[PDB]
Amino acid sequence: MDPYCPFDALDVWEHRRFIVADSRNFITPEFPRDFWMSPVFNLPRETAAEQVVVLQAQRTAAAAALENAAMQAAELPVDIERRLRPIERNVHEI
Amino acid sequence: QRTGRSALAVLIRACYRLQQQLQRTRRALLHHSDAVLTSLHHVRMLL
Repeated sequence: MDPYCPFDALDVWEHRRFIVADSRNFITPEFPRDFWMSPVFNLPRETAAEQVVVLQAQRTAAAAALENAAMQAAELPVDIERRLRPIERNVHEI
Repeated sequence: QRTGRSALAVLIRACYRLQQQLQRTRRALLHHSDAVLTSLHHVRMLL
């Protein structure tokens, strides 16, 4: 698991003034690596398909209530013509 | 002559207009609830 590197180590001392050819070192933490713990990404069990099932069941349940309300409100036009026509005839009797 | 023949005119005008006032309620209250039904169907059409 060691990355390949031909060269071991080299040395020409670090005078703060004489910095030339500005490269950048690999910045590392001071803590032992063992707690830089492992990669884990876990799925939500509710799947893109499962939410489809749940929301479709909800849509189909709501459609029944919408149809119930429509059929409750679809009888009012029958009520108007069932209630007012006899009243119009009674007025006509005069 | 003019007494009884003009007295009945008030009731004539009342009845011949009460005949139309109910017709207006018949028409005006049917073109309004149909909007409610259309809105309900539109809401279902959103689903």
